[PDB]
Amino acid sequence: DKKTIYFICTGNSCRSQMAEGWGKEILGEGWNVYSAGIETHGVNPKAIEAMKEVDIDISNHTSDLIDNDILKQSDLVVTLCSDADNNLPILPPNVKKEHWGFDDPAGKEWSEFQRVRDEIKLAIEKFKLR
Ligand SMILES: [Cl-]
Ligand SMILES: [K+]
Repeated sequence: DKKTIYFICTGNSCRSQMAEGWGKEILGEGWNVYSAGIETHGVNPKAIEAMKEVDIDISNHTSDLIDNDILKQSDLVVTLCSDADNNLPILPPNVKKEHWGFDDPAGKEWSEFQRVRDEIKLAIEKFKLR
């Protein structure tokens, strides 16, 4: 019954972790939500803190490599970063792919972490109402 959305960004540390957090909160009733990257850089504490400000707990999340099994049965794969698409294999027709680009908040102002977090929320809300 539930469909599957896969948020992809190299590192699975910041943008994709926020997407997974918002995805579970907003899309949870009709979607299984996952996030991954071609390589793992660890869940950034600033991403955990950014989600904590808006009452979303992402402290139990893990920084995961892309899983072949989850990828093949995904209804929608969403790349969120500049090099994420280049690091994906050819996806079969049952899997849809979209690019929702967001700026990298790594090493930037706190207002930028908040902006990117909120832009991701807006994109996921727009997705739910398609
Ligand atoms: Cl990320
Ligand atoms: K993850």
